[PDB]
Amino acid sequence: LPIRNIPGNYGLPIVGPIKDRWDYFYDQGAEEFFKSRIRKYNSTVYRVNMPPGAFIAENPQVVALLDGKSFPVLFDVDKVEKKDLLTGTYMPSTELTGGYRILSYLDPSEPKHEKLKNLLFFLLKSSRNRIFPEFQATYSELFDSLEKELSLKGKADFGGSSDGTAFNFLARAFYGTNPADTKLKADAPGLITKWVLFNLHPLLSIGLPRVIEEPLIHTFSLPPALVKSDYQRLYEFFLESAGEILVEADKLGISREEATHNLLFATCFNTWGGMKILFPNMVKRIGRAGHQVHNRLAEEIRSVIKSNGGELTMGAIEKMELTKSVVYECLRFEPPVTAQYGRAKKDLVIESHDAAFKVKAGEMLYGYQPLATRDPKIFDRADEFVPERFVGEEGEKLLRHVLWSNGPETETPTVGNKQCAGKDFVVLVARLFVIEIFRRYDSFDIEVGTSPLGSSVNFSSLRKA
Ligand code: HEM
Repeated sequence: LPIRNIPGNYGLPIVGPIKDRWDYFYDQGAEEFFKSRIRKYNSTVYRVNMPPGAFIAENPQVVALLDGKSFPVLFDVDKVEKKDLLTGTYMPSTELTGGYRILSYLDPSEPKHEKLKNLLFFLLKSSRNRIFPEFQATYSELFDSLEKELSLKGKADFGGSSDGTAFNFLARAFYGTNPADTKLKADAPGLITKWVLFNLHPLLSIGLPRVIEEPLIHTFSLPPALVKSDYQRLYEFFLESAGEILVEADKLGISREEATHNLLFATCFNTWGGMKILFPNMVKRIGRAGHQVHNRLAEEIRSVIKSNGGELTMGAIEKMELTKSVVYECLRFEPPVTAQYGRAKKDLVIESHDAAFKVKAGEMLYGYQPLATRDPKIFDRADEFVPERFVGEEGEKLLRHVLWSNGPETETPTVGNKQCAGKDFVVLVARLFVIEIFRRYDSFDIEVGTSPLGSSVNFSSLRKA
């Protein structure tokens, strides 16, 4: 491939990044922000300023990788450092995380990365026999509540009930603990939401006019002290509920305190936060797929469970081809966590489709994942949600290009990489969600809106089996 100069520039000091920030949040929105520049520069690799800049991030300047050939450099731990960049060009204060740098911020060259990731691997494996019954019990209650609400209001707000369900499910599945039986009661979603906002506000718009938002959430960090007591309520819940897992932490050589902050983060930030985005997005995209697709999913799921003597098991799920494909297609079409960063460890030659680009050691690389996973040079019908995309031998080959977990779907998370520790769990629970919907309902209708973190979604009809 020809070597090209990386196009783009950072504009004038102070004003360049602020203008780009306005485009990103207000005047274009993230997708058009990136696509307009792809068009202008005639390149899927270019220089751009990223939020938050201002007084929160020291350096907003990145090289953006916006195709499925260049993007995977972000996974290669020999090419990129993955230290302190979970949230990009700033890192939330460790005052928000008990004074610890939590697992997600650690590079694999840090020895505690291996210990803590092994801890989470153990958490997930030890949960294996609780996942199915706890999912089926908690989500059954959710759909009961949604039917109730639809009968009262003629629509049912999915997010407003499902956030509690997700936390109850995780507490029961991971820790054999019902939050209702603890001091947390039903308060966890509100607590976690506030704490997550204190972490992520520099990257979010919450609807308000730019005259309010810019000085209030985009210029300076919100003070961690204001969420400390909320965080302590969550901490005490995890300390008291995670007994069995804390024994394993002890064996792995991790302090009780460090283990507990990491369990809190993995459960609340990574898992519950990820589900908070994913599940409403699934309801939206599957809703939009239409009633014929719903009918085909119901037919498949019910027939398979019938063939399995009414017992839902891992092997039964493997028979549900359209179901597996639909879940993969949600993750391809709308990756829940869209921003991945890595800092070049050494000089690199990054290949795109039609040119290669040279980056110097120390440059911040950035990828907006949906542009890599909706890359029309990789996927046919790239901007179409195609339920059956991954069905069969040929379809399954394309899973190497589904990147939601910060690595190819065909690859396994390890202590040596920064791929999502919960990769298999997420795909499992996403499948369980679709299964629970269509074992109960023939089809459904939705109404949709925006949310600071993903979509807002109402059911307007739920057609019972
Ligand atoms: C839908 C839910 C989830 C989504 C969308 C998601 C997505 C991601 C992504 C995109 C990353 C890469 C972060 C980066 O370096 O930029 C990541 C990392 C990580 N995730 Fe997940 N995740 C989810 C659920 C979970 C679960 C269930 C666990 C439980 C173990 C988990 C634990 C982790 C950990 C520990 C890392 C950092 C890995 C490391 O340091 O090697 N996540 N996740």
